[PDB]
Amino acid sequence: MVDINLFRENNPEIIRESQRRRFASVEIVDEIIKLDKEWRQRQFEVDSFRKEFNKLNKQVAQLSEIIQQTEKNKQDSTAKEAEVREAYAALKAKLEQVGNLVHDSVPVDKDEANNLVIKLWGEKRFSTPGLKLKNHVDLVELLGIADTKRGAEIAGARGFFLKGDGLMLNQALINFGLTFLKKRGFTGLQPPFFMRKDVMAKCEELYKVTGEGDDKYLIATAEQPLCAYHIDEWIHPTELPLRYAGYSSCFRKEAGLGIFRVHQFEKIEQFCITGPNENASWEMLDEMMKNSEDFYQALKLPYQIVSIVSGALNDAAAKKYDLEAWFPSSETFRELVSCSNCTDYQARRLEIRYQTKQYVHMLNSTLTATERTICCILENYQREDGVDIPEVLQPFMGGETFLPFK
Amino acid sequence: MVDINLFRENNPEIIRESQRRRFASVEIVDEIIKLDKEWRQRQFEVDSFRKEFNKLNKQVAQLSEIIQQTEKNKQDSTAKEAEVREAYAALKAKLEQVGNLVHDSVPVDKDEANNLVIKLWGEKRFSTPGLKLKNHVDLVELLGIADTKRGAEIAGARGFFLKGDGLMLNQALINFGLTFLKKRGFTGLQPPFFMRKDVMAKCEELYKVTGEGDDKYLIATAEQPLCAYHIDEWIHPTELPLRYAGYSSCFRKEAGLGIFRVHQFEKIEQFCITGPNENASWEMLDEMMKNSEDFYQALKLPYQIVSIVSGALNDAAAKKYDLEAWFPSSETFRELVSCSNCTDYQARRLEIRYQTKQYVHMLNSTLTATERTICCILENYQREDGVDIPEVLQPFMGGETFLPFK
Repeated sequence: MVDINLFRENNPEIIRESQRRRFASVEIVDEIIKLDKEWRQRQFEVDSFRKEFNKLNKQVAQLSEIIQQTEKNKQDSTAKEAEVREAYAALKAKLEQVGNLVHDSVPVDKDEANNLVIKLWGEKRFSTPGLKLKNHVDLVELLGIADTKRGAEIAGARGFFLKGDGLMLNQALINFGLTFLKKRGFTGLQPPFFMRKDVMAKCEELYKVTGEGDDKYLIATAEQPLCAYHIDEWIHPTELPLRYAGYSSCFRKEAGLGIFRVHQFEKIEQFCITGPNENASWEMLDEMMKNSEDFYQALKLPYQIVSIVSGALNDAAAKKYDLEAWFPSSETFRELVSCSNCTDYQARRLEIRYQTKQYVHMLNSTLTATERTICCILENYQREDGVDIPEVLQPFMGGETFLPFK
Repeated sequence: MVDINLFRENNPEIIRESQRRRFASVEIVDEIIKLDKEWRQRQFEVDSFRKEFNKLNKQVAQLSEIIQQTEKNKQDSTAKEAEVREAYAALKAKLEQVGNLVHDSVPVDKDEANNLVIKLWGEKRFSTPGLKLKNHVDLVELLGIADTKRGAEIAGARGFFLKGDGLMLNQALINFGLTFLKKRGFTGLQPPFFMRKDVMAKCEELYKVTGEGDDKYLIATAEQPLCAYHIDEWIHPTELPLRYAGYSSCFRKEAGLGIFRVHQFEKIEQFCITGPNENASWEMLDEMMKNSEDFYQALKLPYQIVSIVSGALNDAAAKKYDLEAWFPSSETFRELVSCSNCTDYQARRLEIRYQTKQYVHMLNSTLTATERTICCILENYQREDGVDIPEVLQPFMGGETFLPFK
């Protein structure tokens, strides 16, 4: 949630302007201003009873009916705390729905057709006139590195096995990503692949897991457990910035026969926590964006950075970039990376603390969804008779250079 | 299931002797002999109606009431097929419960106290008189390579993160195991980490996953999906033997604060399919057992091979060995590997085929449950000030030799 102080004392015109930019409710800001003021007034009058009480208890100099005022007082107050219960619950219901303050540099439009292209990199391959550069779907079958039929019979729709060199490629990319980030100051973390309902609730298009205790949800992304990692804690300025390289399998109900659009996949994730103060998070977002650029440059996959339009931003994100990579057979760019500064949105929900009441800023950024990355590698590196192996990944398959059809 | 022909024509004394050895029902063999004979007699009399029918249809030389015999006949027969339905269903209910034929060499006892130690390897460390060699539980905390507290708050009981060098160690072992088996003739396969209810049913102390379609179960082991991989198929003699190196995350409800006894862990699995004929599966079990011995020898972890007592064998397994490794702080051996020849038990259930009605033999054998292996490594390689890295694994962390407390 955003800071409720942003609605007190154009203090709230900044929340409104942000709501306009999201193409979302602007009247809710007024709903929140009433509900904050009533929550505030009920808290004040509970303070007033604790003040009338002590100023009644220290009225005993009389040396009868004041003790009756004290009887009533303590019954009048004990009711108003459950009105503070009811006011705050109403406030949080609405406050929750407000998106994070959209940063000034974000292109203000409603549809991702108008995402601002900010950077191109790499020379692209195009299908010559005779016959198509093959698509990742045909490449996978030709190379024999997934079993999509069998995985579908075993796991239902969109299920697959990795087989032979698909599994070495997948591990190749994971290990290259993990050492890549380790070099650049990151500490690895593999989370549990499921979370307690009540913890996922603060970080139902996730799979549900029953049960040893609590019903649990399968994580859609390592972002979710690393988010919760550090819940309720303080973090000392001296600890920050924190850089974690998240690694997990991921599970998505919405996978809208190949290996790009699937229910289960592996992901390496950058996740960083900074202090809130001197554009540290904004500096960190550029650092995370450079780390991702370098990795696809290292893989020699062409791409474009787009900045995401304000009406397409999720609630947590003040600002977001995608790196969409070139896919030769369709001659289209496709998302391989998203990179968001969520500032204190999640940190205020999770009580991740930093005279002044401060919170940490949190960011996240895909390095690689490995199955997708592989689809992109396959298309880009294909030949008449098979697919070359990206040179950075050759050591991590010590040291094959080529996977052959058929 | 076992071959039903084993109960027809001491043909069934071999099933009985096997039932005795399992310390399991010997009267069920007689239950199955009645139920097989009645299933057989109902199938025969449906053949008899199809034989009385055609010998009635080819009685038309008359040139009235024979066509009435044909009316009745075809109503008498169509009832007896649903008696073949009811006889076979009764037969399968009981047949299912019979364990696989226990091989003659299996030690016939009821309790694993009496598992036959068949081989020792490696020189063992023992705690000297002053103070304990530390246990994997303390080592993990001291080295900072798991977060068991936090994982527990996020994922419930026994949840953990891998952190820093725990994650490199885990990936180190996975990649060493995968290249290890690749060298020895194996093709990798990473399965989906969940299976359709109805497919798991032929391969409820598994977690349940709801839902995109079918309710699914999380796999306890890569053995389960690789089992189903090849369901209903034929396999040509020329394809065999097949050697798959299974890799998956594993999920167990029964995890009876450290990383040994957990709900989620990674496993590398050998899984082999042979033809049934010339002691190929038995030769394969020794090959799989050598592959596992060499891997712990390569890791220089001391161990013992036990052969598992007949009353402790699971239903599928005709014979089973464990490699239990030395754990220095408790001065006890603990299971890191199980290695079973299941012959045609699962193959007959799954219709995995090979004049004569034959089935393939299937085997499986842990190479490494990586979290356990790590616990064993930590205890064995510990020093005053940290833990050494097994030399085989040093390249796969290119090339640190030591992880320090604290």
